[PDB]
Amino acid sequence: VNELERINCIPDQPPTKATCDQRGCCWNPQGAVSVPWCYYSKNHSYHVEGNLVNTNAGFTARLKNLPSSPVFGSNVDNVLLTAEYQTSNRFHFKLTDQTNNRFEVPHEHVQSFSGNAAASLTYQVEISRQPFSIKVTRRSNNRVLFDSSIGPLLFADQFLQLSTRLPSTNVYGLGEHVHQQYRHDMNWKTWPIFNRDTTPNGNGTNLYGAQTFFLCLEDASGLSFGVFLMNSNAMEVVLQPAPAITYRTIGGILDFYVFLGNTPEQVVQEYLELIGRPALPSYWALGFHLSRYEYGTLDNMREVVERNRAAQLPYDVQHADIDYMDERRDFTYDSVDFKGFPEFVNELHNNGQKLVIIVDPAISNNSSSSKPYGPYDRGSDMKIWVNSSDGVTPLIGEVWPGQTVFPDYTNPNCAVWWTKEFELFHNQVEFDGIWIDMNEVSNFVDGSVSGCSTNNLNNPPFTPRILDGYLFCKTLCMDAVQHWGKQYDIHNLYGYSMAVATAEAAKTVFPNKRSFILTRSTFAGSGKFAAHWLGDNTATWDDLRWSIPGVLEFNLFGIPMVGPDICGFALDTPEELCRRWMQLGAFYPFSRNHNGQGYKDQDPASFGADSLLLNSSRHYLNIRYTLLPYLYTLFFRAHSRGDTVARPLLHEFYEDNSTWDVHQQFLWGPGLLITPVLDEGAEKVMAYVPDAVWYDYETGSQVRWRKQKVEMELPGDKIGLHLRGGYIFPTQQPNTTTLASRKNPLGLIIALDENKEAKGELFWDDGETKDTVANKVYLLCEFSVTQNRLEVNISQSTYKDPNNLAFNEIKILGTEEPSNVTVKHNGVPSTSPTVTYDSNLKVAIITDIDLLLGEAYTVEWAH
Ligand SMILES: C[C@H]1O[C@H](O[C@H]2[C@H](O)[C@@H](O)[C@@H](O[C@H]3[C@H](O)[C@@H](O)[C@@H](O)O[C@@H]3CO)O[C@@H]2CO)[C@H](O)[C@@H](O)[C@@H]1N[C@H]1C=C(CO)[C@@H](O)[C@H](O)[C@H]1O
Ligand SMILES: *[C@@H]1O[C@H](CO)[C@@H](O[C@@H]2O[C@H](CO)[C@@H](O)[C@H](O)[C@H]2NC(C)=O)[C@H](O)[C@H]1NC(C)=O
Ligand SMILES: *[C@@H]1O[C@H](CO)[C@@H](O)[C@H](O)[C@H]1NC(C)=O
Ligand SMILES: *[C@@H]1O[C@H](CO)[C@@H](O)[C@H](O)[C@H]1NC(C)=O
Repeated sequence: VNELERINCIPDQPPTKATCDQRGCCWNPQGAVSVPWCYYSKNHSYHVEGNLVNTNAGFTARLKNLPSSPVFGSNVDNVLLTAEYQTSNRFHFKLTDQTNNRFEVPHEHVQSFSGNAAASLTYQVEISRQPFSIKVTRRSNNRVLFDSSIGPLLFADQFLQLSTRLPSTNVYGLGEHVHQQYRHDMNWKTWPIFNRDTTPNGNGTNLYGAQTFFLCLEDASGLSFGVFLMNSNAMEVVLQPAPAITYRTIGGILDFYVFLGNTPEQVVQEYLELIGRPALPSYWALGFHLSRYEYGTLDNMREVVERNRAAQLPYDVQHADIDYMDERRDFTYDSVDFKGFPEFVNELHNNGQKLVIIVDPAISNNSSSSKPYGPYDRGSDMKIWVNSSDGVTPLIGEVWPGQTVFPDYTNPNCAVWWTKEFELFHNQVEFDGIWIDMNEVSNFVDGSVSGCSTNNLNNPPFTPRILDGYLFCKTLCMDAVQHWGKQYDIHNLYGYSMAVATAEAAKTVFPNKRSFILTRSTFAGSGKFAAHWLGDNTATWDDLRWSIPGVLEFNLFGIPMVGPDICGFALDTPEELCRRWMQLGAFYPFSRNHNGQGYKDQDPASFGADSLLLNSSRHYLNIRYTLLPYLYTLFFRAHSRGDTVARPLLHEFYEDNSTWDVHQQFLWGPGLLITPVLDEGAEKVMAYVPDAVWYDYETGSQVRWRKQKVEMELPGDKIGLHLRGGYIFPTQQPNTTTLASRKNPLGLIIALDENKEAKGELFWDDGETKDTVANKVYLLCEFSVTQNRLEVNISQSTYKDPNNLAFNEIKILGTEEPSNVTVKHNGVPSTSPTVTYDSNLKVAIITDIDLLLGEAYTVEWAH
């Protein structure tokens, strides 16, 4: 074969002819760098035995192992293929052991399919028998999307592999990793996935979460597809320039979904329709969050809070890290250093702010009659810990408080215990949201305080290239035992089960409210429950650059509320870096400045009351808050439809191949282009301006650039923000908290396209009740402008905000002078508004107007 198509037969060691021969593979060392010297032969694997059988849902096939050397042990002789034409755009196939039940992910959202093959498929499936392969092609153009024929199917108990050709190199996704770029390097790269507490740095290791989804943009027409593997065992994904991708996992089953869409966004919508769309956040979670590890005392925390409030920083949320606890134990506070914590909570609340508390899964096991630790006693009484391999002894590890046991969040009763612990603590400290951390789960000892037994779970025949090369490193023994199964199988599901339990707890502690959950470890579908942050980064320019692809990727995974620690967790942050990162950070969907222990303060007001950093931070945060109605509506669409929030340029501009690798800029939704300075010393940025009309956000002037690379001038106080022609942006006068800003006058920004038309929408509900979308208690309105006329149209009208909200300002960009501006209500005029016009900038602002939110209006003008 073409060397780019070789599928490596020796993933586990340096390639030798002797091993190649024993494995029945092909040997050819004469390739280029990273081209496998030993690769699978053309007929190695499985063949279809007999006929495929039609089922109501699709078909099944029996696959029989063609005689083969047992490399990673216990091979599976009879494999069952079950294929289901689940929807017109989603294909599901699974390969199981015909004769034995194997571990399958007990996902909380995904259900087994019952019912019949879908009509009007956008795809076709083709099965080859001798040797087995499966191919999924797009019906419209016969483009081959998934094609396993490039390599073997391998299916041993602890080694399962399938490959697929890909129709392009525009591949985005997989996680959790620092990829450094957004479009994948298809040049022989292997990405291990196994939830792990480690530093998101340049080493390309497995990190906190496990995300097997990827999306492929087929060509400039926008046609795209995506693939998801429902498997929670350690795995790695191998990318090569064929182009092709190989999944290699060490247990469970190969359970694949293939999704087709007409655009990249439609693929994401299809993926999220399957795994679970993201929670609609509390509107307050959209504001700016502040945090650090080790304020040390409530006095220190209060001083930080107070200087940022004194500076009028938009600032909704304060996080309290493990320093609030009594000796780093959950569900206590330090009665000396945090004496008066409940009074401080009241102060936060009186100022319109929210408290988010960190909670760790591990529970101190140090409790006596003399000094009881309630959470451990109650947990032991309920028998809800993760056990050792004997199945009866709670496993002992070590985390922040010292020796600890670990809750088994897969046990339904564990959620009852967890809920009661939060109820009890909420009675003392009235926190508003929960930050779940260390939930990979992270262990300061490897496996347990007594290590791990040598066995096939702790020491498997094949180990993907995870950091440190052992599964149990900085986590639990793989033979530890939980309600859903052994840690070997469910390790990647710990943070997911914990988020599910935590949301369950919120039902009791925050009745009928969304609250906020922020989680470190994630699995596919975690976004239904929680926000995410990109973990323990560093105050470097590299970390700032690497943040954007990480944010875009999590939006693909349906965790749109995601961001890094702005300014950098580890290390003292330089002023210039923190200023640039604050500017960018004002536009991360989850915007939090957080800092590690002992490092110099990096909260915005710490740089000085009159500093450039503070001024610019406040400035761009005030822009974020102004655009919160737009951001919120983008979250409404992510929740209800499955759209991304932070979005790659290529999701909107896929026709333009110059956007396919852009990862130094991004969009909010379709209409706002963010262009940060990402280089030390720079007052410029080399940026791409897509094929659209664009307007400078602050001045409203139309840029001359279109569909081209530019050097954008961005001095130390600026970040690029441009509005897309053809879009209408709802705004609301900002205040330093969202409690307050939500009572303010609204505005519209109408950015006219080349045809002097534009469209937009606004979702509005109470900002905090759970299920307002499912129960249809909300306002959705639509704005459109087509020559001389803005129409405000109400499509859903079941919530009326009691604060008398109205649009009191309309700003029109790219317009000739309007004249004779008329306002009609339900067709009835209806008042002559005030119009200000800038003939140099071609901007009109209409004021002295009061268009009540929830009412239909026409605003008309002449030229
Ligand atoms: C607070 C943090 O502590 C732990 O991580 C720290 C490591 O223990 C240190 O070894 C050091 O890591 C360095 C690596 O060893 C080195 O290989 C290189 O990559 O640089 C690293 C530093 O950049 O520093 C680590 C912290 O930077 C622990 O493993 C980690 O999970 C902890 N972070 C969480 C805990 C808290 C405190 O409640 C929160 O504040 C954080 O946001 C959590 O993410
Ligand atoms: C971990 O071990 C404990 C025992 O230490 C198991 O607790 C059992 O729980 C069931 C259901 O709650 C009770 O009916 C039994 O009486 C408990 N056994 C004992 C010996 O008390 C628990 O099931 C274990 N967890 C897992 C995942 O196996
Ligand atoms: C990679 O990891 C090592 C620890 O093994 C660390 O010291 C180093 O800084 C990392 N390198 C990069 C490029 O991030
Ligand atoms: C902003 O909120 C404060 C409460 O902190 C309130 O006093 C004030 O009236 C609000 N002002 C605005 C922006 O209209």
